[PDB]
Amino acid sequence: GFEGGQMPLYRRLPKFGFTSRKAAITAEIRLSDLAKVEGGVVDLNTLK
Amino acid sequence: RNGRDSEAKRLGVKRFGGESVLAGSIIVRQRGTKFHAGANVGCGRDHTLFAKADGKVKFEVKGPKNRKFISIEAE
Amino acid sequence: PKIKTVRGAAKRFKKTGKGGFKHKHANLRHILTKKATKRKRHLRPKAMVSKGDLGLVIACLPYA
RNA sequence: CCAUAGGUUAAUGAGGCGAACCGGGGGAACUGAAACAUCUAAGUACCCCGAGGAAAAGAAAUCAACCGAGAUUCCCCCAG
RNA sequence: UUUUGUAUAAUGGGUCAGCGACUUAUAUUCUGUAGCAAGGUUAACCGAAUAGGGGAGCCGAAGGGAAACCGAGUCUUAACU
RNA sequence: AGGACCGAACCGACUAAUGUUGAAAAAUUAGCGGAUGACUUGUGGCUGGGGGUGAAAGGCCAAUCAAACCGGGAGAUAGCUGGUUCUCCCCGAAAGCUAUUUAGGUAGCGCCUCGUGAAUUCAUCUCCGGGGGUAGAGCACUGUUUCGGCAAAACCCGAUGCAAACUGCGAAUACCGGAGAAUGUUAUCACGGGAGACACACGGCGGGUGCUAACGUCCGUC
RNA sequence: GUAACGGGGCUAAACCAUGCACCGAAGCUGCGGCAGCGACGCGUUGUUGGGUAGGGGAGCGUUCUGUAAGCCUG
RNA sequence: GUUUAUUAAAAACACAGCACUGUGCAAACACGAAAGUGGACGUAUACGGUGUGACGCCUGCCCGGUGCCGGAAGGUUAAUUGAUGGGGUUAGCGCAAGCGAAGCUCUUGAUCGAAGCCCCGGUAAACGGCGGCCUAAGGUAGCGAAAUUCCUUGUCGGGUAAGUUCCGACCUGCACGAAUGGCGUAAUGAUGGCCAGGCUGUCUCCACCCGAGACUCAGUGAAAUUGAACUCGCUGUGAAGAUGCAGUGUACCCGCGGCAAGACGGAAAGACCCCGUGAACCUUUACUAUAGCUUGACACUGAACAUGUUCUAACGUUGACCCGUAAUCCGGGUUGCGGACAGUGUCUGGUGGGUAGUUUGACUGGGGCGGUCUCCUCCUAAAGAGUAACGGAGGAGCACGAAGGUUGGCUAAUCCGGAGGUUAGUGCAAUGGCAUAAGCCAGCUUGACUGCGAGCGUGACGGCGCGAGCAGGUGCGAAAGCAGGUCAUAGUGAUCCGGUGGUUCUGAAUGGAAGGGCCAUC
RNA sequence: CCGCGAUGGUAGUGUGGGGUCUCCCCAUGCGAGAGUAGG
Ligand SMILES: [K+]
Ligand SMILES: [K+]
Ligand SMILES: [K+]
Ligand SMILES: [K+]
Ligand SMILES: [K+]
Ligand SMILES: [K+]
Ligand SMILES: [K+]
Ligand SMILES: [K+]
Ligand SMILES: [K+]
Ligand SMILES: [K+]
Ligand SMILES: [K+]
Ligand SMILES: [K+]
Ligand SMILES: [K+]
Ligand SMILES: [K+]
Ligand SMILES: [K+]
Ligand SMILES: [K+]
Ligand SMILES: [K+]
Ligand SMILES: [K+]
Ligand SMILES: [K+]
Ligand SMILES: [K+]
Ligand SMILES: [K+]
Ligand SMILES: [K+]
Ligand SMILES: [K+]
Ligand SMILES: [K+]
Ligand SMILES: [K+]
Ligand SMILES: [Mg+2]
Ligand SMILES: [Mg+2]
Ligand SMILES: [Mg+2]
Ligand SMILES: [Mg+2]
Ligand SMILES: [Mg+2]
Ligand SMILES: [Mg+2]
Ligand SMILES: [Mg+2]
Ligand SMILES: [Mg+2]
Ligand SMILES: [Mg+2]
Ligand SMILES: [Mg+2]
Ligand SMILES: [Mg+2]
Ligand SMILES: [Mg+2]
Ligand SMILES: [Mg+2]
Ligand SMILES: [Mg+2]
Ligand SMILES: [Mg+2]
Ligand SMILES: [Mg+2]
Ligand SMILES: [Mg+2]
Ligand SMILES: [Mg+2]
Ligand SMILES: [Mg+2]
Ligand SMILES: [Mg+2]
Ligand SMILES: [Mg+2]
Ligand SMILES: [Mg+2]
Ligand SMILES: [Mg+2]
Ligand SMILES: [Mg+2]
Ligand SMILES: [Mg+2]
Ligand SMILES: [Mg+2]
Ligand SMILES: [Mg+2]
Ligand SMILES: [Mg+2]
Ligand SMILES: [Mg+2]
Ligand SMILES: [Mg+2]
Ligand SMILES: [Mg+2]
Ligand SMILES: [Mg+2]
Ligand SMILES: [Mg+2]
Ligand SMILES: [Mg+2]
Ligand SMILES: [Mg+2]
Ligand SMILES: [Mg+2]
Ligand SMILES: [Mg+2]
Ligand SMILES: [Mg+2]
Ligand SMILES: [Mg+2]
Ligand SMILES: [Mg+2]
Ligand SMILES: [Mg+2]
Ligand SMILES: [Mg+2]
Ligand SMILES: [Mg+2]
Ligand SMILES: [Mg+2]
Ligand SMILES: [Mg+2]
Ligand SMILES: [Mg+2]
Ligand SMILES: [Mg+2]
Ligand SMILES: [Mg+2]
Ligand SMILES: [Mg+2]
Ligand SMILES: [Mg+2]
Ligand SMILES: [Mg+2]
Ligand SMILES: [Mg+2]
Ligand SMILES: [Mg+2]
Ligand SMILES: [Mg+2]
Ligand SMILES: [Mg+2]
Ligand SMILES: [Mg+2]
Ligand SMILES: [Mg+2]
Ligand SMILES: [Mg+2]
Ligand SMILES: [Mg+2]
Ligand SMILES: [Mg+2]
Ligand SMILES: [Mg+2]
Ligand SMILES: [Mg+2]
Ligand SMILES: [Mg+2]
Ligand SMILES: [Mg+2]
Ligand SMILES: [Mg+2]
Ligand SMILES: [Mg+2]
Ligand SMILES: [Mg+2]
Ligand SMILES: [Mg+2]
Ligand SMILES: [Mg+2]
Ligand SMILES: [Mg+2]
Ligand SMILES: [Mg+2]
Ligand SMILES: [Mg+2]
Ligand SMILES: [Mg+2]
Ligand SMILES: [Mg+2]
Ligand SMILES: [Mg+2]
Ligand SMILES: [Mg+2]
Ligand SMILES: [Mg+2]
Ligand SMILES: [Mg+2]
Ligand SMILES: [Mg+2]
Ligand SMILES: [Mg+2]
Ligand SMILES: [Mg+2]
Ligand SMILES: [Mg+2]
Ligand SMILES: [Mg+2]
Ligand SMILES: [Mg+2]
Ligand SMILES: [Mg+2]
Ligand SMILES: [Mg+2]
Ligand SMILES: [Mg+2]
Repeated sequence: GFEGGQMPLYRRLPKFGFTSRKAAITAEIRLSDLAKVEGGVVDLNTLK
Repeated sequence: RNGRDSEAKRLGVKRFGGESVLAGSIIVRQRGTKFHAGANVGCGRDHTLFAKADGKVKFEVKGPKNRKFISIEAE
Repeated sequence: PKIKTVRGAAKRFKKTGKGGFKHKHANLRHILTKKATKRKRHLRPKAMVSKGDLGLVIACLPYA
């Protein structure tokens, strides 16, 4: 990231946003995953 | 006591006669109306002439003052 | 050992679907009264990192 | 004044050495930051004390998240 | 060797023999190649086992948004031509 | 009597020559100063490194002193200098721009290379459409200039020149776009792997600077 | 130290004009050979091959491990 | 006397003498985290520090600056203390919106508060200063072309045939001057300058001689250096001063004694000079710290009223005596003195080159000094864009709720109603524009709107610019239409950190909150 | 729609070549401005 002493790109641009703790404990399930569970009922525990 | 100058402004003609342009395209950047806006050409706040329609650039000398107008001939 | 992320870069860039990076525009922190609304409006949405700069950003964010 | 300090003798133990590892008492700077002081190097090097075949830690005033786990230690993940 | 440029009166070497400088570890990306393929691969460890077990994990199959969230869309905006 | 006098031992070190791979990492020779004193010398002791000691020269502290020596941190760091080892084949730069406590460093871009993909993509010429304000020219303008006339020597008129920052004119070339053929190993553009380079030199042409001085200096272009 | 034709020398062996000859390079051509790239007949044709930094491609040789209780060697 | 052992012996250091200043003894001061020790088994006729430097005659004026000393009314001011207000949470109260006790909690910071500083004085043998109307005061005595005088070899006198030196004067002191002493001064000096007698191979100008080398023979036997050498002159050429290139001249092969013009000879990775975001040590009113010194609060730390002192019991004792004991340590005891002081710990303000770590820009016809550094206009700039120099010329770091928007109306300079036609005007440089006026006036106004934005320009990038049109809502005008600031091009500052307002976001068990995000803004 | 102008010569200049090289010349291509006849 050193540019010869010019204020580098990752410092001349502003920070933004925050990180969500909820996003880390949220998943997406594809339709192709629904058959992969045992016994035809899809909930968190059967997906796990 | 000298040694100063300003940045060059890249003025002048961007699209010459007969060039096909899209609407919005800048035709000339200038200081004041060295060229004037003809048919299908707008004049911006800094005297930039730009195409208001798709077509070909046309320079022409018209009026009693014999002024250089720029128009777009629609395709 | 594992490469360390440049943590300042991770706070300023996010990787997009085709592997580019989005960033927030400069010039919208302060000294805002003198700036035209048009100029500020155009600085609000996030922008993509340019081709010249991608190499620098990628080096800083090896786990992007 | 009683006494206590002190004195003499006896018994028992210690003392010193040793490469690393271990716990503790102290603790740099070069260096990096393209200068430099916060910061880094690093609780590293080094000095000191003490131990053992290992040491230290250890049996929840611990986590968790409304479900539960169940002392300490070490390894792989979690994750740059 | 260094230089715009060296027979240079710039540098280095008296000669010979021997030694003398892009490595190693881990991470990461790209190329080649091999395996398997919407999957791929296991770590520690167990195992007398280069086997076999171990799928904890990791990467991929979905993105958009600061985020809640929505989702082949999503964000922007009261709302998009 | 005396930090008294002359002068050996003893202690010094003012001058000169020699010596300078020495007889000697400080001496020899001839002269020189002190020589009862703040003298000199033997033996032993004490002061330790940002510390000592110093009638003070940054002097001396083991041939070492503006911070001893030895070991360690330690392979400190070194944008600097040097050096970098067998062979053949293909391609082949740059010494520029921008930014930089930057200027002999470095970063992005330009230029090299390798890979992948893609258009009649690119170049030359011809024809067509364009904008120019340079060369030249000119003097209405903005300044400058001379002569004559006229006349409040103004102004005005005729005649004559001059201009990077003058233009009532204005090329060649160059550049942008369009069309067409021929030619060219895609010569083009994009994306990705790997760079190097960012001290340039002279010569021609157009110029600034300098003295139309410099093998001078600074641009443009070949 | 001649020292302001490279020298000898030159009255052309100087200069101007016109012309035809010749010499002259690693240029071009001829003959033989090697290699890169472009189409494939796995045919031969077109063309290319000066190179520093540097990129790409392909190799030689050295020590050591397997192949090797093999093979060579008094 | 002393000194740079090893290029400086001196005018340097020291010195007796002088002065200032500190110091009452457990002295100041120094070494030491401390105990202690030196000072000193001394006691102000003593001891430390500082400057000056025998002696003689002397030592002037300035206290404004910096220091030191004294003051202590007033201003300012630390820790500490926590008045007051504001917020979070929730028992309740409310049908809901919300409100909201106690407690806990986040924040605010009244009052208290020492030294210091400001302030008022003093002080120059403190650091220092000592004029051409001005100052704190304007240099006295003495001395002066000087260890000081640039101009300068000043000028005059002396000495010499001739004297930039010397001696004596003059004063025009570039830039003397009174204890960082002034002026003198007998004696002293391996001290600096000048002159004379004697003396001479110092010299005119060298000659001869005696010895040690050098030379030859025998024995022993180094060294630095060295790409390779078949290692000439000259004139040219050329990384610009040639044995090696060109042309030409000269030259049989090889030693020995000699000489040093060249081999840019040998020696030492130039010490000068510049450069490196190198080093060291030194300085200071550079920055940041910090030992030390100093201030107060709380602790060790107590008792009687005063809003004064007294007391003893903590504590001190480097007073005396006794014992452990053969002991100037130490401890215990007795006693005197001092006494809640002193002193030490934690906290805290001041002071703090005593000590430490560091910083102290770049460009540049070498560096420094000066100038410059961002932005705008013109020219250089070669008729697209761009284009350098410590090239040539000027500007900006704003202004304006009208000087913006729109509709209607209007047209200048200058000269003498007319002529003239922008030669004026533009909010401000310059260039290109502007009559359909962009110049100028009036009425009505807030489009100097919010969300967006086809497309394009310009940048390595960060960015910057131009923009029809779409949605919402608006102004002007009759309407067409125009309006997303201003004739255009300068009037500017990334990111971080934080502040303020808003907010269908987040909220570390849960509800909240804090903090964070997002939007606006500083 | 927006109030002059030939012909000829001259100046300049792209490309190639040359000289006595601060400036020119030759071959070839392009060819003004001003002015003249005239309108
Ligand atoms: K355009
Ligand atoms: K440090
Ligand atoms: K550095
Ligand atoms: K050089
Ligand atoms: K040299
Ligand atoms: K790799
Ligand atoms: K692979
Ligand atoms: K969309
Ligand atoms: K030291
Ligand atoms: K670069
Ligand atoms: K590339
Ligand atoms: K050139
Ligand atoms: K002496
Ligand atoms: K004072
Ligand atoms: K409350
Ligand atoms: K003087
Ligand atoms: K003094
Ligand atoms: K005196
Ligand atoms: K020769
Ligand atoms: K010689
Ligand atoms: K007592
Ligand atoms: K007390
Ligand atoms: K220069
Ligand atoms: K120079
Ligand atoms: K609208
Ligand atoms: Mg420029
Ligand atoms: Mg300009
Ligand atoms: Mg903001
Ligand atoms: Mg550093
Ligand atoms: Mg044991
Ligand atoms: Mg244990
Ligand atoms: Mg439970
Ligand atoms: Mg050179
Ligand atoms: Mg050569
Ligand atoms: Mg030589
Ligand atoms: Mg050489
Ligand atoms: Mg060198
Ligand atoms: Mg050498
Ligand atoms: Mg997703
Ligand atoms: Mg004597
Ligand atoms: Mg001595
Ligand atoms: Mg002697
Ligand atoms: Mg004597
Ligand atoms: Mg004597
Ligand atoms: Mg000195
Ligand atoms: Mg020594
Ligand atoms: Mg040191
Ligand atoms: Mg280290
Ligand atoms: Mg090293
Ligand atoms: Mg080639
Ligand atoms: Mg810039
Ligand atoms: Mg001209
Ligand atoms: Mg001109
Ligand atoms: Mg074309
Ligand atoms: Mg550079
Ligand atoms: Mg350069
Ligand atoms: Mg240069
Ligand atoms: Mg150049
Ligand atoms: Mg030239
Ligand atoms: Mg040159
Ligand atoms: Mg020249
Ligand atoms: Mg001669
Ligand atoms: Mg031939
Ligand atoms: Mg050939
Ligand atoms: Mg052939
Ligand atoms: Mg060839
Ligand atoms: Mg080749
Ligand atoms: Mg083998
Ligand atoms: Mg003496
Ligand atoms: Mg000496
Ligand atoms: Mg001496
Ligand atoms: Mg004492
Ligand atoms: Mg003195
Ligand atoms: Mg006070
Ligand atoms: Mg006084
Ligand atoms: Mg007087
Ligand atoms: Mg003089
Ligand atoms: Mg004189
Ligand atoms: Mg005289
Ligand atoms: Mg004489
Ligand atoms: Mg003399
Ligand atoms: Mg005199
Ligand atoms: Mg003096
Ligand atoms: Mg003085
Ligand atoms: Mg005085
Ligand atoms: Mg004085
Ligand atoms: Mg004196
Ligand atoms: Mg005197
Ligand atoms: Mg011999
Ligand atoms: Mg020569
Ligand atoms: Mg000889
Ligand atoms: Mg000799
Ligand atoms: Mg030499
Ligand atoms: Mg050197
Ligand atoms: Mg106290
Ligand atoms: Mg200090
Ligand atoms: Mg210091
Ligand atoms: Mg440091
Ligand atoms: Mg430094
Ligand atoms: Mg510099
Ligand atoms: Mg241009
Ligand atoms: Mg041009
Ligand atoms: Mg250029
Ligand atoms: Mg340039
Ligand atoms: Mg410039
Ligand atoms: Mg778009
Ligand atoms: Mg901060
Ligand atoms: Mg919570
Ligand atoms: Mg919680
Ligand atoms: Mg908030
Ligand atoms: Mg003609
Ligand atoms: Mg004409």
